[PDB]
Amino acid sequence: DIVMTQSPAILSASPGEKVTMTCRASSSVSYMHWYQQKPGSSPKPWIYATSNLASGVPARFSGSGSGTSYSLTISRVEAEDAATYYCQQWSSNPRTFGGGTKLEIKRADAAPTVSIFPPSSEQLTSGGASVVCFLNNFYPKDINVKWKIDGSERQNGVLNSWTDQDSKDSTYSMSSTLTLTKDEYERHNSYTCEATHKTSTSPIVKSFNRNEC
Amino acid sequence: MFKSFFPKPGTFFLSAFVWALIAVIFWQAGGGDWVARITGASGQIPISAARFWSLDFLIFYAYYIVCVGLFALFWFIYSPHRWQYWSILGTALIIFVTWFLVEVGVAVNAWYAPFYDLIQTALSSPHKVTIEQFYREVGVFLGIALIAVVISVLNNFFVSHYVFRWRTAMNEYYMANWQQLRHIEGAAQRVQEDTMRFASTLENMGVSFINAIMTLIAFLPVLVTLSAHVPELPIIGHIPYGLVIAAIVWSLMGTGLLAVVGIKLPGLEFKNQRVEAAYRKELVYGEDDATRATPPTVRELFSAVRKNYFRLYFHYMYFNIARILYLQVDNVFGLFLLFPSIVAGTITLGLMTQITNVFGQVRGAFQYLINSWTTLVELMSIYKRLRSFEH
Amino acid sequence: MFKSFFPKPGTFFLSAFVWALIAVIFWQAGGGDWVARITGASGQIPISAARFWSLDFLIFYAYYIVCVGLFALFWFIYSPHRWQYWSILGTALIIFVTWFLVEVGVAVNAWYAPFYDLIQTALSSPHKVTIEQFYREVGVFLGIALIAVVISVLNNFFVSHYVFRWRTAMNEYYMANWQQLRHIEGAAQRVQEDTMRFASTLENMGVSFINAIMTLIAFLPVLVTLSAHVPELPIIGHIPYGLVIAAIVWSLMGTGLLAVVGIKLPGLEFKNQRVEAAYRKELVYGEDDATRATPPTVRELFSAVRKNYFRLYFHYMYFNIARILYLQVDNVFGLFLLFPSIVAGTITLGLMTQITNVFGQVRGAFQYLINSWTTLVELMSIYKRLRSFEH
Amino acid sequence: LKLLDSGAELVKPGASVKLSCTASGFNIKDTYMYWVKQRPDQGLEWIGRIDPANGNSKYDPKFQGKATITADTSSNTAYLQVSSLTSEDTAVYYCARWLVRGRRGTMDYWGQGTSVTVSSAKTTAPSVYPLAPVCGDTTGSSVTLGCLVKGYFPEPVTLTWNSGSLSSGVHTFPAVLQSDLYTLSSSVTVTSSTWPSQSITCNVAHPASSTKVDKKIEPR
Repeated sequence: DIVMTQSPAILSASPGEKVTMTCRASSSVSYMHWYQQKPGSSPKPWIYATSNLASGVPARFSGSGSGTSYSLTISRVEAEDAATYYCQQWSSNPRTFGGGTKLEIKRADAAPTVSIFPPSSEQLTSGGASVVCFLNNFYPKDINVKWKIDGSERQNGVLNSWTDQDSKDSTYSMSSTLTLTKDEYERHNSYTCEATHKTSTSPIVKSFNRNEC
Repeated sequence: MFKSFFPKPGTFFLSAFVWALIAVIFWQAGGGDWVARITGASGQIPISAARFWSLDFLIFYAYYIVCVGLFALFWFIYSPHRWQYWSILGTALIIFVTWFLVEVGVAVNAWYAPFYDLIQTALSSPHKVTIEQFYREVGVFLGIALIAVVISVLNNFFVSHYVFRWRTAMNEYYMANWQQLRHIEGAAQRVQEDTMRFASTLENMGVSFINAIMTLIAFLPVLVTLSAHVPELPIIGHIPYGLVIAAIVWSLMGTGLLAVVGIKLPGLEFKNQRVEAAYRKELVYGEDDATRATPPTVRELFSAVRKNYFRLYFHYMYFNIARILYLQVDNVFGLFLLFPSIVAGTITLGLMTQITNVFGQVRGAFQYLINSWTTLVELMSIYKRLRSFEH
Repeated sequence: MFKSFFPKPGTFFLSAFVWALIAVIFWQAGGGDWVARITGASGQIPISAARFWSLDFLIFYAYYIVCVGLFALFWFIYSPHRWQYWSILGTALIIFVTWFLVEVGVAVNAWYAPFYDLIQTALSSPHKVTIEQFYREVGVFLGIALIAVVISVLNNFFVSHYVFRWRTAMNEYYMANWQQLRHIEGAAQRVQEDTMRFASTLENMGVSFINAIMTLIAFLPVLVTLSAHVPELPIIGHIPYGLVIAAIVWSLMGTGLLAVVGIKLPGLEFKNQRVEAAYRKELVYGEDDATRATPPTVRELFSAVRKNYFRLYFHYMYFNIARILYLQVDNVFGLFLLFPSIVAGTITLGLMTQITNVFGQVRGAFQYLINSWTTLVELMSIYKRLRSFEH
Repeated sequence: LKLLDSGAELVKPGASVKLSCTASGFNIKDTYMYWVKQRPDQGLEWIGRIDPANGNSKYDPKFQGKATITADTSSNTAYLQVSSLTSEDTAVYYCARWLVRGRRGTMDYWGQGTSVTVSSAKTTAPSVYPLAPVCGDTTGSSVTLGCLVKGYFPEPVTLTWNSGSLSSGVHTFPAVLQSDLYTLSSSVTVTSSTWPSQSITCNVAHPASSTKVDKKIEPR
């Protein structure tokens, strides 16, 4: 095996800056190729034999290197280059890939928009209640959600799901779900999702009460 | 070795040998290669036909010219002659050309390795190669073959003229003394045939012997340096120089045994010749007489010739068996020594071919000497004939 | 084709030819293979030396023996003789043995492929084969080579005995009428030499011509059945039968063109021999008489012989250039046609070697024919000598 | 060029499975056809390759004896067989083509992948629910709606809005697992004037158990 190490393992940039990644081998190859895998899609080559840009791709990609030291360079990154990049060697008959370097895009801060949704009638007939709150269009990635039932911090039965970085305006999103039984649901009155983020120090609060509707 | 062409059969040859010895043991062992230190000699050798202009060869060309120049000019001044230019410089040139052609052969044998490595890679992993590389390799091989052809043709031309000049020289010398040599019987056949026979035979044997020694001295170091990848032999086990010993033993055994098992044949040929001659003579006598040719005596003569051919026909089978058996085993013996190394994965296809070709050429360099001996016998018969027939 | 040996010079050869044609076009084209349907002939042929006992061969042995037996018995009864056994059956046996040797060659050529495929597998992946498989392959090769050796040796023995029988038969016939042939000049040297010369020369020519035709008819269908793996040629493009045309044109062009470009030499050799003979005869007259040879005339004759040699020395260069260039390019021409096919992944290492070997043997089969013609002219001279010297 | 793979597959520990990859647009006699495996930890692992013109195949030694690769030169297709499946063989498998003879264009093209879930639990049908805004909060300039699917197995579920008519301002989150049941959601955002002035419905399709459901949102 030819073990291949790629650096840096996590990266960042801003639209307009220049970006480099290094994929260093463990013995002479002369056969290196560069790929890109967006979220939820198959990979795609850019650079074949380390210099030959393949069929039409934006001209801001460029590869270089020889021996056992190779670099990929992106001249002027955009909002459409948030992906994961690999590097394949070719000169044996095991073929070994790389580790991948998730690329990010920086932008101005944004505040999450929060919405709270109670269970529907069919859920009531089903025997179990489920309350869901959504947090839309916040940057950066770090954010936390808290649950409150009648002022009591309730911590079990919580499910969280995040999307990937968007490819048009570089945002994120969270979905939080809390599931309970009818007996526990009808014993309390008020429900609350609270959001804590970097932009503001005041936890954004959304609440409702059962008796009102 | 006469007095007319080649000034003397005495001091001249001895001086030639002594000067050759001094030059050789100044070059090889004494290390004259330090002239390469004075100059900017690289020390490395290409593979293409661009080898024969590199400094490493050009220095040797200069040294050879200087040595031959000193030796020749001493003899030009010391003891003049008439055919001195041919007798000295033609022989020097023939020796040089023989060495050159041996070097061409070495170059091709060295070229056989990258080509077969490339073919193996093309068969195993076809995404690494393109056809332009094959075209380039064929181009360089043609680059070598061209100069091989040119030198060979010119050398044949010069050798033929040199031989004819030797013949005309000693013909002129004999005819200068024709008046006193008339009475010795069979002078016409002597002067008209033995001159060409002697000259051609001697030149051929000398050339072949030199060529065989040069081939051995050029192709043994290659086996020594190439036997490093073959440590283990199929039956012997481990031996420090297994390849060299096995190659020498196989080739020497083959040629020497084929020679020794068939030493008796010429005597049988002579006996057949003599019996046929007797039959011819008796018939000639009995032609114009009515009594010399008679059924009993001619029957006896024919019985003799029949019974004496049958012996040769019976003996020749041993030679046939030995010859054919060796010729068939040699096909696969050269590859039989490389089975454990092929299996263990040490040599690549491209060092199998070098090794096979070197085996073939060293075997072919043990066949010149046996022909040299047969040519020497023919030379000696004519030598005694032409030395008796001089007062 | 004399009256003593070979029962008749007339109807015998014509009857042999007609019956040979009937038998051949009853077996091959007319489909005598239906006989194999009565027996249990499978039709599959092994690669080992066990090939020569399968029913597909044994039926052929039976057919040949039956045909020759019937034909020979007809003549034995129709017109008795003394050397009928030799003249009929020895010739039939020699033809059969030549065919057998060609078949052995075909078997070995078919063996080359598995061996080199195995070597390729061994080299690409060092964990797949051991040494016992290589030992097995060597074993089967030795198995074939043994019978090749034995048949070859015995064939040589029998051919020599048969030729001497021809000589003794017609020498006996001539000496049966010695009294009337006494006076004709050169009877002795005729009876002692021309008989052996004619017998040996004619036998050699016949065997070589037959063997050439047999090699071609045995080896062209292999090229046809193997040309399916080479669809594209490096320069031409696409031809249905590129390999067959390329092999035929290459070998034919080589041999025929070298034969044509060197057509003018033998006349020059005649001139050289004639001028030398004039020199010799003039010296012979000068030996005993003191007024015959004078430096004027001997100078003129030597000038003529020298001037007539230099022409040969100059014409030899065309032939030398052509021969050497063809010999050098041949080493890689056979491999030059297989680059696109190797890259395209159609032929393995083991169908390169068969193709090279078949190229070589088809080239060698176009060589016997010009040997046959060269021997035929020589035979014609002696035939006319033995005809005129008979009343 | 196009490469079509098979569909998603669910297997029981111990069974063996065969995957197919069919190539339309070129001739598989001029390429390689190798197979690559990607576990949920996104690192990529190489399985093996085959040369369809003569049949030579090569494998990573770790995978030798566990997978077999074959090609059908008559009708463009390649197959891979996996034997003795365990619980560590949940991944996605990509075929690919590499140009060796006939070099022009892109030199490497990848398929789409076929998830191979090895499990012992039994299949189930989804539970779809709509979501409506809380009382009286329709005073904003824009309002959001949600469609939530819960309690099914295995993946995947195809969720769309208004049969693909609306594709703007929509978020669809990945599904998570809990006690062998899957859950996922979807959120849409529209202007306050559009709804309830127009009909909005979410379409849920689960081909694994052959279910197709339509749900329309209603105000409280």
